[PDB]
Amino acid sequence: SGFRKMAFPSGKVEGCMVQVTCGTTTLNGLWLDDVVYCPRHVICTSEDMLNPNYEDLLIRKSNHNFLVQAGNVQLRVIGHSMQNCVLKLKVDTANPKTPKYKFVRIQPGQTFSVLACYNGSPSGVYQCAMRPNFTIKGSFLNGSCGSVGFNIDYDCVSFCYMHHVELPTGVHAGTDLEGNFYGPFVDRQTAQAAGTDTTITVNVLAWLYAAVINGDRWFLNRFTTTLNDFNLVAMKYNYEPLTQDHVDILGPLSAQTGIAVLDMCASLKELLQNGMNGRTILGSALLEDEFTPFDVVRQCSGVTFQ
Amino acid sequence: SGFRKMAFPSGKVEGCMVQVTCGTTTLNGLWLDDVVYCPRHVICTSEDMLNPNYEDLLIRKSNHNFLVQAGNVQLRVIGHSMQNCVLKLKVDTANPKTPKYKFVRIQPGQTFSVLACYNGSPSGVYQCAMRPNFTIKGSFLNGSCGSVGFNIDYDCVSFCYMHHVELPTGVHAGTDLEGNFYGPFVDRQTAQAAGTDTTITVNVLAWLYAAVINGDRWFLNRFTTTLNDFNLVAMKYNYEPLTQDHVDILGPLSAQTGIAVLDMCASLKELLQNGMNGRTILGSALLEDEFTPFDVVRQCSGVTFQ
Repeated sequence: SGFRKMAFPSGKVEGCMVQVTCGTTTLNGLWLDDVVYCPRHVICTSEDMLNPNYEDLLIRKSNHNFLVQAGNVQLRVIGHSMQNCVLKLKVDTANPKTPKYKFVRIQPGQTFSVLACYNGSPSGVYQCAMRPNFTIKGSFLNGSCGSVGFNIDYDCVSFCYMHHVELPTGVHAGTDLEGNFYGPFVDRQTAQAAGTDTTITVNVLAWLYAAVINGDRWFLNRFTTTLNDFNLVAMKYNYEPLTQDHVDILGPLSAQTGIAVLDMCASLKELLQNGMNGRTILGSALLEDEFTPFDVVRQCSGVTFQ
Repeated sequence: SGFRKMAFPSGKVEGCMVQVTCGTTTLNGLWLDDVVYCPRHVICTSEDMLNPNYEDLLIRKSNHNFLVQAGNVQLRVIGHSMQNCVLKLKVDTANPKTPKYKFVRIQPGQTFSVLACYNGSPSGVYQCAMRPNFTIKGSFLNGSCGSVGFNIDYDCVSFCYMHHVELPTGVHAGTDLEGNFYGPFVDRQTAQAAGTDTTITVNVLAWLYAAVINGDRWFLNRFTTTLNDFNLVAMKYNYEPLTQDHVDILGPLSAQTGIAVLDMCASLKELLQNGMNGRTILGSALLEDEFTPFDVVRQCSGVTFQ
């Protein structure tokens, strides 16, 4: 029993974390096969980040201006390219620690494990979620740029995030492994507005299912509600609208607990209108939205990986 | 910026997770050098766990009754011994993935990363703390026994915990890597009472320092208090007594933030007497006590590891 915010084992990802230095800027890179992926702002100075012409700044650079270090081993760069906002450095050595991997662009609300790195050295690992406004609430200091988020199916590491920018509001933004930013953000030191952030409603419901499984059942009423009546409560409290697709993915949790999805929505509706009255759910006084329905099923059944 | 419950990179520990099978019981083992460490209740059936004579049950077993599997490789057992509550299986092959390691018995209040495993396969990683009553609030299903907790200095993995028993209350208990249980618990399926659990006061204060560093400063008053006056508030709300040693380890945090330790204690005293009034601190509506002063310094400075 017990429920914890759990991150995937980071071993398969640590073996791909290298250090990329271009001039004075040093950040982290993802070494897969014979290609190193890193944020393209490694080619920028501090003044450049105000308004950088990345095409021009990349032209001034050659292959030998990029220093890639895998621990203590230097990697000779034999080619460089810019795909959107990431830099693709072709090296002469294929990474022997390369795991099975894909490049996946996740959707808002999905979760992934983040391996925070500095100077190509792994520092820590934590689980976070892609907010509906395409930001993430992570822990990123200077030098963490190039840290990657990922999911592990079993033997396959689905890389889905690379950190690029910390917004002036303290939240973070980045791209997928093809350089395409999540959301309207850009890799430039300017005032960037993140939209209104809502709560991932389907994640809150799955977390409530995890609580019933683990003994916390005080929030269970026998009130029920319709999908439209609940979404009327969801819009008032800045919750994402619940669709039939969300009900379908909560199916197995509803079958294991024997609690209908709409019955749990009425419990959440009462939680939103009345609060928690000082009580706790799974050791939390707030409504958690960083557990997808898939995350709850994994932890409540013991799904392992390589 | 940003503050997250961060776990150490688990790569160095994944390479030591093997599967130990004795009869019908299968659990996880820690393969270091040419010795595999696992809970001694691998030799017990389900009926045995009610009241097991471990010396007798071990005598019925021989070296060939223990099946150790490192992924797909079988490890021939050439010797077995019982040290307290752990089983030491000597194998013919030294683990090539053995990192630099020590065996350390942590104190209550300290934190460590837990690598939850099943059938010798790593499943997830999360950070937890040794409660003052020597329990831990983890996520452990059937088969997770043998999962280890650890800390990483830089290249050295300080193994400090092995999971053995889930108490009937849902909390978990285990031993160090020498088989000595943390607390008064035993590896037997019986009614085991865990003492009253208190809040790690020094951890709450360091977490409040992390909040001031990250912008959350609404709880800052200019009230002050004495060490004895605060401990009078601590005893009422089931908090651990604060000592001068606790003030000394919070020194660097007090120097970085410029906030005296006793000034922060008065802020916590107001938080205990008045609550949080619906506000949040670092995204939490409760007072977090699973961040040691060392954990805050690491995350607020970027300490990396191998």
